[PDB]
Amino acid sequence: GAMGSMERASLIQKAKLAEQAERYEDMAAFMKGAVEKGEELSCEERNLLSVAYKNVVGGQRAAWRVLSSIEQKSNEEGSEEKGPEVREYREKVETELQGVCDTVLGLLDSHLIKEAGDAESRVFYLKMKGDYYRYLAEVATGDDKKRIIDSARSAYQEAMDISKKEMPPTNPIRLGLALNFSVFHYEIANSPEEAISLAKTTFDEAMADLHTLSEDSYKDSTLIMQLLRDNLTLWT
Amino acid sequence: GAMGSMERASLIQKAKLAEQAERYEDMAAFMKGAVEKGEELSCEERNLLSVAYKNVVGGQRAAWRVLSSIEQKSNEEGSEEKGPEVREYREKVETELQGVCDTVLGLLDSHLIKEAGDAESRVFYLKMKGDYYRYLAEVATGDDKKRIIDSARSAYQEAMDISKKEMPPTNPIRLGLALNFSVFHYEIANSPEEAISLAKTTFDEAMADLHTLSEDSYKDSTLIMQLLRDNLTLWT
Amino acid sequence: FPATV
Amino acid sequence: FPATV
Ligand SMILES: CN(CCN(C)c1cccc2sc(C(=N)N)cc12)C(=O)C(C)(C)Oc1ccc(Cl)cc1
Ligand SMILES: CN(CCN(C)c1cccc2sc(C(=N)N)cc12)C(=O)C(C)(C)Oc1ccc(Cl)cc1
Repeated sequence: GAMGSMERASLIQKAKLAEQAERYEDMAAFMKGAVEKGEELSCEERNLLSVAYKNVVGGQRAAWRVLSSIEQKSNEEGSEEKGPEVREYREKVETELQGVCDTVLGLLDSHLIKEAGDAESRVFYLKMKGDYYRYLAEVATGDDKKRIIDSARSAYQEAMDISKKEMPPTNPIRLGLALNFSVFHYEIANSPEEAISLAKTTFDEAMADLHTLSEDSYKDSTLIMQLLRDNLTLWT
Repeated sequence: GAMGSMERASLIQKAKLAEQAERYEDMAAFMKGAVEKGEELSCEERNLLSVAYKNVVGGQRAAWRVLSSIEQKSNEEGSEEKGPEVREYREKVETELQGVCDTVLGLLDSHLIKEAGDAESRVFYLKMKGDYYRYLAEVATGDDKKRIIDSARSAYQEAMDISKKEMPPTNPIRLGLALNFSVFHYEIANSPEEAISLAKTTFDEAMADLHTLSEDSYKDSTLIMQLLRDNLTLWT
Repeated sequence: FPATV
Repeated sequence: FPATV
């Protein structure tokens, strides 16, 4: 624990500073240290954790896609052999990405999920588990690509089951979970019809519950509903 | 040398890939490895080196400014004491920035500058030396802030002296050097009149030489001339 | 790419 | 901030 000597509260404070400075690797390391203090995370702290690692892995995924595209081109017919360098460097980025994903999955398994009893925390963490297995799936090609995909699906499914039982259809965590599970179906599991069906049902059931919300909750819910609609427009 | 086992050509190739992937820390490390092979750098390779470290230190400077601003506010009258955290984290970023600057200055001193005989390489490296002492100056406050400033000035001055003797007034390295030395005068040395005079003379002498240039060189020179004009507009 | 949060 | 290259 490189952050083991820093107070939990100081780690959270510095995570917020790192965010303002757009230093997301630092933000992630501060939040990792905060999780490893062993106390449950508040709602704000959970979102600091997810924002930090989302930004880190998001940059890695963007770089991996650039490099994978170059690699695919250099492997086409008529291409000039430039040697092992493109593959080596894509592999380097891929390994770093897998390391970040394993770290996040490690925090969820030790011991954020098992200590999360409320729907709002348990669904949030299981959505994260699905998301980070999804990112591992995006780069997987070995004897365990199918097992990685099923690990993502399993986590997403447990989160959906809880969210449908315990949260209203407009809950932003429920909505965001369905958004991402829908993308999982479309992009990972090769189930575009399930992806479209999930996004549409999620949108329609949220629409019918908007009348119950305050202006501030309405804004939060309609924001994610628009992302569901955006994806449906991309897919139909 | 973490890159000591990689071929020079492979390091340059991976620097270019890292650039396409926007992985500038990797790009800098690859170029550091390439410099440490001990061979002089070509014009393209010099610009890979400078692009990489410019992007790295540029992000650090942006973060340091954010944090220094927060720190200044928390030190105002009526502010709530939040503890040592803001200062500690600004110090952390500052130390990392100083480390990058020292690394670049180290490469220039061992042994890029001493082996650079042509004006185009020698001026490029001395401009870099001025730039990275300037970045050290931006964060300096101790018994050596004045010595850091004079080290920047000395490097810039030697570069100007060579550039005026050996390059045309439209040479983009000469123009960029004058742009940055002008900013040094304005922002570091508290000499705004010298900064404005240098930018104006540089612009006017370049204007009068444009007639000698091809369309492609004209584009390169007028691009930097516009930055000189932009700064003059900011400053008058 | 499609939107995720 | 002013422009540098
Ligand atoms: C507006 N909003 C709420 C989330 N945000 C902004 C925070 C809520 C509570 C505390 C913090 S601390 C913090 C910070 N960046 N320092 C951010 C937040 C969203 O993003 C939408 C509406 C898209 O809802 C979802 C749904 C699921 C998921 Cl997984 C992510 C977003
Ligand atoms: C257009 N231009 C030329 C520089 N550039 C683009 C390269 C020239 C030669 C080789 C390479 S390899 C490479 C790469 N990113 N992979 C970039 C280049 C400039 O930036 C202007 C016009 C602003 O001139 C200056 C002047 C001084 C300084 Cl210090 C920096 C820029």
